[PDB]
Amino acid sequence: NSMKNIESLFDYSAGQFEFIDHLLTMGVGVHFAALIFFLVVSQFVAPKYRIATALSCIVMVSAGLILNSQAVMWTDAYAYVDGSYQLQDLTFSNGYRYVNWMATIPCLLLQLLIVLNLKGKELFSTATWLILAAWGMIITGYVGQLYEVDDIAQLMIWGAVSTAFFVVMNWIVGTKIFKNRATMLGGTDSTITKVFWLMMFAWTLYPIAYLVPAFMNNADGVVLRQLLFTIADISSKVIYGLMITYIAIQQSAAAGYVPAQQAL
Ligand SMILES: CCCCCCCC/C=C\CCCCCCCC(=O)OC[C@H](O)CO
Ligand SMILES: *C\C=C(C)/C=C/C=C(C)/C=C/C1=C(C)CCCC1(C)C
Ligand SMILES: CCCCCCCC/C=C\CCCCCCCC(=O)O
Ligand SMILES: CCCCCCCC/C=C\CCCCCCCC(=O)O
Ligand SMILES: CCCCCCCC/C=C\CCCCCCCC(=O)O
Ligand SMILES: [Cl-]
Ligand SMILES: [Cl-]
Repeated sequence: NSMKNIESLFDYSAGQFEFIDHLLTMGVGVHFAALIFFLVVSQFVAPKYRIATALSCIVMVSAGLILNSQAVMWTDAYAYVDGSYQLQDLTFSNGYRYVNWMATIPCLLLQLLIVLNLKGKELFSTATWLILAAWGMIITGYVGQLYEVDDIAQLMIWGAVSTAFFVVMNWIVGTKIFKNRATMLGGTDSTITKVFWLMMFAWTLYPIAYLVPAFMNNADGVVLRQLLFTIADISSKVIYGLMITYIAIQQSAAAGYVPAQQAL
């Protein structure tokens, strides 16, 4: 799929190449640093909500491994020749980001439903529909970006089908949050509403990066998309995880879990 993405179309100045490489490496570092944080604070989370913080560890490592894979594919595919980085081997594509989403998006969705205090029948059915919608969004998007060079019209059609799933997923997420925030302890009924708007903002950056080929088909666009991915990843995975943990700890403390009370 490397020859299908716009990355394969351009030579890169040293500055452009090193910046992209440094974004990807910086990203590996932020995720594995947060992995340790989530690992260590899980002992301060009541059993009720401990899976939520554990799911963040899974998200961090999954995202960190992909970003680490990308950084090495990026340096494997290009060589500095005659004053610019030129494609040598067909080994880089964003398609692996989409495979990190198939597995990480369910994890991110499930930790939200856990701290909303859903359980039993409703948790199982709500997650199934959220995961089906999210996989439909991702799959249709993955097919679309296969055409970001050869057929932009087709990228837009698949993007619109993907956006329909996205809208429906957000309608479910939003409805559940607003119908269940009253059950939330420790005043986290107020915090959960900020998480909803963080998700809305951070998750909507991905379709924007998706569209870069249509409005900035050049080497600066490749840099820009990677920049947006980096901001979207840190906000949708790292910051979102920090807030889910804070909600887990706070509710734990309000529920009589002493380590949480000790920690907070
Ligand atoms: C592909 C082109 C078609 C694009 C179509 C754009 C439609 C925009 C509308 C909603 C977007 C989804 C945003 C969902 C916002 C939260 C919804 C919500 O919270 O629902 C409240 C509930 O009804 C009470 O509790
Ligand atoms: C790493 C975590 C998350 C939640 C990544 C989320 C990505 C999306 C919601 C992507 C959405 C897309 C849409 C709405 C339409 C264009 C294709 C995309 C897959 C980029
Ligand atoms: C075909 C796609 C189907 C997707 C179904 C998978 C979704 C399952 C949802 C919730 C599983 C329950 C996870 C356990 C909750 C934590 C238990 C605990 O806190 O002790
Ligand atoms: C790896 C498990 C993936 C699960 C697949 C089932 C998810 C159902 C979600 C929506 C299906 C959308 C079907 C689009 C197929 C056309 C794309 C193509 O031609 O390859
Ligand atoms: C990711 C969000 C999806 C956005 C869907 C956009 C809806 C369609 C908008 C206008 C379609 C115009 C198609 C013109 C492309 C002609 C092909 C070409 O010459 O490049
Ligand atoms: Cl978490
Ligand atoms: Cl993409």
